[PDB]
Amino acid sequence: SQSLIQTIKNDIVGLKAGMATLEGM
Amino acid sequence: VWPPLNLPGNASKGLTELMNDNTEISYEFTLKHWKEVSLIKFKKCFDADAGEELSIFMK
Repeated sequence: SQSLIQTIKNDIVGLKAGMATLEGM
Repeated sequence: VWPPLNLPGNASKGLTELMNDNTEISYEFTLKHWKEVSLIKFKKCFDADAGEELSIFMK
């Protein structure tokens, strides 16, 4: 099961990237 | 050198091709991504300087 740690890590960093894109304005 | 002080966002491929200082960056490589880089700060300058080329504002 322990792969979920890196899964959620990369996903949440991608989410912060999307948040930056939102800052784009 | 191409020294960007950013890209914490998405790409570990960016991590490799940056930390190795890949002298080439493919266009097809780029097309498969969004938001490649934004050197956005308020700190200092890069690869440029101002107050020269006396031709312009003398004309």
